[PDB]
Amino acid sequence: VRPRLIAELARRVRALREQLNRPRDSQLYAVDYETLTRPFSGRRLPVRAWADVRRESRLLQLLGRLPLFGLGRLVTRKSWLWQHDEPCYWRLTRVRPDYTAQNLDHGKAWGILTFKGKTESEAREIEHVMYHDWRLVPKHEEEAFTAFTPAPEDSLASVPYPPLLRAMIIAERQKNGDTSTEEPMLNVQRIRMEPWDYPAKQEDKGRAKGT
Amino acid sequence: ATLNQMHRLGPPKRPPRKLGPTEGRPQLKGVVLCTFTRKPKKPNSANRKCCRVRLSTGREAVCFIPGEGHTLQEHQIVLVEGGRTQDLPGVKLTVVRGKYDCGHVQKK
Amino acid sequence: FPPLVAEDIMLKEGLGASEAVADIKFSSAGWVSVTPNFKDRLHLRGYTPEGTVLTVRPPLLPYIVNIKGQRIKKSVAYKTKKPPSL
RNA sequence: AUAGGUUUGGUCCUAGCCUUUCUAUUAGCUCUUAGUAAGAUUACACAUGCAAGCAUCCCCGUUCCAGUGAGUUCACCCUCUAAAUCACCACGAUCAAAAGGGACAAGCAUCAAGCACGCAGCAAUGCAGCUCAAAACGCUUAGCCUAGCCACACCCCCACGGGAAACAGCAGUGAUUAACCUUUAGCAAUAAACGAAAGUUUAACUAAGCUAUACUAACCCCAGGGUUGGUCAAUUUCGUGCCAGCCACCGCGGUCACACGAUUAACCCAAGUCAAUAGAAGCCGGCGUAAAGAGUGUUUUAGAUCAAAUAAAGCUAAAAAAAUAGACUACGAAAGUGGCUUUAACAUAUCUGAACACACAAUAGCUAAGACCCAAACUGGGAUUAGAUACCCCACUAUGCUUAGCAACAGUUAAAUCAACAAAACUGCUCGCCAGAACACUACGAGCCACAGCUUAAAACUCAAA
RNA sequence: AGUCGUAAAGUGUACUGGAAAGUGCACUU
Ligand SMILES: [K+]
Ligand SMILES: [K+]
Ligand SMILES: [K+]
Ligand SMILES: [K+]
Ligand SMILES: [Mg+2]
Ligand SMILES: [Mg+2]
Ligand SMILES: [Mg+2]
Ligand SMILES: [Mg+2]
Ligand SMILES: [Mg+2]
Ligand SMILES: [Mg+2]
Ligand SMILES: [Mg+2]
Ligand SMILES: [Mg+2]
Ligand SMILES: [Mg+2]
Ligand SMILES: [Mg+2]
Ligand SMILES: [Mg+2]
Ligand SMILES: [Mg+2]
Ligand SMILES: [Mg+2]
Ligand SMILES: [Mg+2]
Ligand SMILES: [Mg+2]
Ligand SMILES: [Mg+2]
Ligand SMILES: [Mg+2]
Ligand SMILES: [Mg+2]
Ligand SMILES: [Mg+2]
Ligand SMILES: [Mg+2]
Repeated sequence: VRPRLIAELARRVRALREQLNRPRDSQLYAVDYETLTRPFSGRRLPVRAWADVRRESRLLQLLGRLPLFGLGRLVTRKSWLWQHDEPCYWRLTRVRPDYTAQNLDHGKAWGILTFKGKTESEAREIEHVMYHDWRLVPKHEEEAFTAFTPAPEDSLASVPYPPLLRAMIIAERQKNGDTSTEEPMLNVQRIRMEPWDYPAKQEDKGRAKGT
Repeated sequence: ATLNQMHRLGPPKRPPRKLGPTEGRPQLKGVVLCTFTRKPKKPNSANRKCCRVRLSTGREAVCFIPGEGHTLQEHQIVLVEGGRTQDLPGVKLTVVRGKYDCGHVQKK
Repeated sequence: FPPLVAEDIMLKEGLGASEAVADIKFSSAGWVSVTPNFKDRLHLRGYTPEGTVLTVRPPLLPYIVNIKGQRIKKSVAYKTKKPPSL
């Protein structure tokens, strides 16, 4: 097999060009507010976002106006406020702005999440930092905002099996000699229903490629 | 041949079949260059109507025109098929009647 | 490198599509055999570097057009057939 | 193949070609309806319109599906082990890359050598090795092993770069070919993408359009196509007269043509028919005379069971080459060896196996020198009828001389021995050879020659014989 | 084709300039 060297050359030069043309947040996540399009790609934002894009602030649009970029402060989201009655917020621990931005209104942030009044053990990276969704909790309101009394979260611990599976399980028991009359049950306390709007791992998320 | 010899030589290998005047095609389109007549080989006597044609493959060939009476002229387009004219040596092609310029034989 | 200087060339009557009418030779590099169509007189312009000279000769290999294949795609090229050995 | 026709004055054998059967494409002529299946000749060029979105922004997808068959042992099995899915804490299962081992198309030896193709050592370096007539190396051909798989995605194998401006996605078009489907609708079903989801998108797909290409079922009325000498089912009358014309093979036509043209009638199949083309379809048969087996011995990786010679020295008798013995039949591998003495000396405890290894042997034809008694083609001379003798006689060359060169082996006679003719048939085992005439014909050319002569070929092509 | 006329011996090879075939060398019955 005649070795294909041009393929290797093309792969290496393409990789080099990619690593030396990594776009920045200020370019990737800029938006034209009249047409609601990303200038970087030309793609329009979804309709259901349009209103918020014209009304709400990105996270670093708030943090760039704070000392130390607002470490220790509490930030919540409009969608969380509309969706949930219990307090949902991030307690900021680290911020790394995009210094190339004119208003320093793009970048990454880390914090400790409290979702529906339940706080997490460790600090992780915040997703949706580039979304027009964020609100800063005033310091004179934090005590009122964080006040949460954990309600009794007593949910069902077991459910019936589906009819056919239940019948098959009972038949297997009866065939193996067991005469127990206890209903077969499916355990679900270990399956915790995680809300669809709970923050995901921003560390595992991908990034738009430069082009 | 012994079993060892047949194992060595292997299965019989039929030579590739010979392509005929049509080069393995049902019919061929051709342009008439000239019309004439040829005489049969002799247990027989006649003036068989023939025409030289340039085929679509570029090769030139002599073809037999069946039926009584034909109106083929130079530069006319014809479709030629296989089939040897048994009494004419070297004439392996026949003109198809009723296709392109070559029309059907007139009744009676 | 010298510039390419031009030289106008007129070819004789085309002697069919299988016999060359001229070989335009570019000194020692090689040559090009031209077959016009019947009766056709062609006008050509050959460019060769200034120091060297361009020579039109009666064909050395006049039936060299015949060794070829079929046109590939819309390209002017013909498929190349290796010649019989010596 | 359950076979058939065709070589001859006739019989038998051998052998080619063709017929009968089943498919596919195309063409002629002819075609009513319904359901289903399938559907450019071209990796040639393409106008136009569509074929990828989704989603509260991030991401994800557009790397799939769909297409083509250009190139071509990347596909399969085992080992190891990424990415992906689910466990989602991984234990690990599933799926499957890269890598290591194995396997994996056809033709041509007129492709026989490849030319670094190997090993050992931590390395330095050392060894000289590796593949191959059991087919290496090379050229040509082709998508394949089809629940599908492989390869490609305009070209430069690749695609940074360049040529250059891309339907081998759907519909459609140009050119080309014997080959020729709508520039329909819908995301209602399934599949895919995205979404938490209601859902959205999709020329995948689904449902339609066209086409006797096929299958199935019809049809009250409505049938065509071919054939009719034999193979092979089936002709009346005229017309024509070796002309016109016809045939798959053999063949018919010259005044009574079942073979051509028309007409009548019959036969076969039938919404078809059947002209051309291409497939399906075939070596366990033979080698004295038909195509095919001897110059001798040895060896050779394997396979099988069948474990009076010759060379040297001397010597000679009758008239250099050897009468008698020899009515002998020995020696030697063969060719060959038969005067006497002496000296060396006559391989091998199974068989088959060489173009390519070593020894011999014979047969042509030329080349160098050498001898020359005798004979002697050619070449001269003499004698002879009434085209003498072609033929007798003389002389003398090439040459005759001498060097050096260019079916096997073992067992059987039991059986119907037994196409014939030879030479009574047989088995087993191995090697070589054979798949019409055709060891045909032919000089495109090549060499020598140097304008006009000589030497040197296969294949096509044709035929139904030989 | 008639329309036309008539009833010792061999095989090879070489040379042949008195070649309707001859001679030379080797073979066969
Ligand atoms: K998405
Ligand atoms: K292919
Ligand atoms: K390619
Ligand atoms: K759908
Ligand atoms: Mg026969
Ligand atoms: Mg499709
Ligand atoms: Mg893994
Ligand atoms: Mg692999
Ligand atoms: Mg191919
Ligand atoms: Mg490419
Ligand atoms: Mg198309
Ligand atoms: Mg294309
Ligand atoms: Mg078709
Ligand atoms: Mg269709
Ligand atoms: Mg649509
Ligand atoms: Mg359909
Ligand atoms: Mg008739
Ligand atoms: Mg038809
Ligand atoms: Mg023979
Ligand atoms: Mg032996
Ligand atoms: Mg003498
Ligand atoms: Mg042998
Ligand atoms: Mg003489
Ligand atoms: Mg003689």
